[PDB]
Amino acid sequence: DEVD
Amino acid sequence: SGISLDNSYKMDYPEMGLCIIINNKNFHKSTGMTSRSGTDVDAANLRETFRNLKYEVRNKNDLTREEIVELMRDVSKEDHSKRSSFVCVLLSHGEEGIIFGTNGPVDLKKITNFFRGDRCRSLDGKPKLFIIQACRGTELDCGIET
Amino acid sequence: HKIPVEADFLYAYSTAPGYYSWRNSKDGSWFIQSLCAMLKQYADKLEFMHILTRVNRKVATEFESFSFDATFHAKKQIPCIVSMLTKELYFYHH
Ligand SMILES: [Cl-]
Ligand SMILES: [Cl-]
Repeated sequence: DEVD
Repeated sequence: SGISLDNSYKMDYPEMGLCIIINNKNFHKSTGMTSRSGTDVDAANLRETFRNLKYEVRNKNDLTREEIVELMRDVSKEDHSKRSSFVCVLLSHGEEGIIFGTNGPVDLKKITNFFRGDRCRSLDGKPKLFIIQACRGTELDCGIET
Repeated sequence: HKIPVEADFLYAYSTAPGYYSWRNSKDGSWFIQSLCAMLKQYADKLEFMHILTRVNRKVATEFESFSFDATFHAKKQIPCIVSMLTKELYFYHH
């Protein structure tokens, strides 16, 4: 899970 | 004929329209933006999904801010008379009101302004869809138990 | 005789104003993978706003972040439909  | 109703967009033009997918995965090192692992899965999924809806899909990878603006300008100057709609998918970093080219930001308003009713006449009265996978800031939703 | 120049746009945002948006490096982004699934299942059946509402519920219920960093762990996401459309939108016809 990563953020944009 | 009989009674007619006008509550739904006419979607039986000869073409559904364009689906422009802008897939920004790798960013210029000087920007300090990380690579967006998993975005190719998104782009492939969208290509297949809109292909089966009969959109004319165009995939573009790793565009600078300049290339994004020129691409939208060029597409908005095509003749969409025979097309039912227009779709643009943006996959990139972003913040509120902004999406990133590989070398810097683009105002979302600059992108969508090309398709304004007065600037793209052949899309007048036709649905113009912008699908945006990008951050809109740095807030996090903690959620609440149900 | 005139329509607004801002009429007939729809912005399907992956996340609410001000928020991060989540992307899984293996599976793709929460929003795009839910959007494609609901288009696949419902584009021959539902009006587009109702499809996007199914996307909202799928993202809201089925996803939660996992992180070793307590700042980024156990977080949720709601997408954000912004409609200036003036008619219903069905991808099918006849
Ligand atoms: Cl990828
Ligand atoms: Cl319009």
